[PDB]
Amino acid sequence: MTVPTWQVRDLRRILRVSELSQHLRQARTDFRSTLSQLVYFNRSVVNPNEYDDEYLLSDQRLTYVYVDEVTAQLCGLNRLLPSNSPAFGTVATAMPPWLLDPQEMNAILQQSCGQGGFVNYHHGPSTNGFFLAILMSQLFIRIRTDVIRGQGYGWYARQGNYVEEGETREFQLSDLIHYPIVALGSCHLTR
Repeated sequence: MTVPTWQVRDLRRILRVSELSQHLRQARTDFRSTLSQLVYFNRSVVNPNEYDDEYLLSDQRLTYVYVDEVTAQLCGLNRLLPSNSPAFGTVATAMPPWLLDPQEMNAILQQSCGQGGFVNYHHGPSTNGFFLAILMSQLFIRIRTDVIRGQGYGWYARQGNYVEEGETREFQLSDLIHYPIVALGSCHLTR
């Protein structure tokens, strides 16, 4: 089916870590089940009836774009993804919302992302108190790996002039793009 058939999972009232993880797992499975392993989503500006070149790879785990609650609501309800770095970059991570306290996550985000985008983590932890859970398109490249409690977590960037760890396509370049959101939720979680 097409992306508009997907109702974003609003998990903002699921605040226990174990419950949230289970809901995220199910949301990912339901998304893949209904939309396939290969998901086009944005209509071309060149031919408005066909899709542009950006596609989601849904045979992968969810990654997270951290946001404030206002941005979470705007993006979740409207199928949008914000930039969080200059040059229209969106940085996502495999680090789930319960891995670190939002204050700690904000420190890592500040080091990972510049200023000038829609979301700007340099204003402090209120900017990452919530999250958008996504499946990444082929335009996300891995930029770094962080190791916490002996486990590796990838960091990824769509655009933003990042360099990959170790252009003729048509796609959106904006501080807010049309993009499928699997789920949204809070980082203010109880163990």
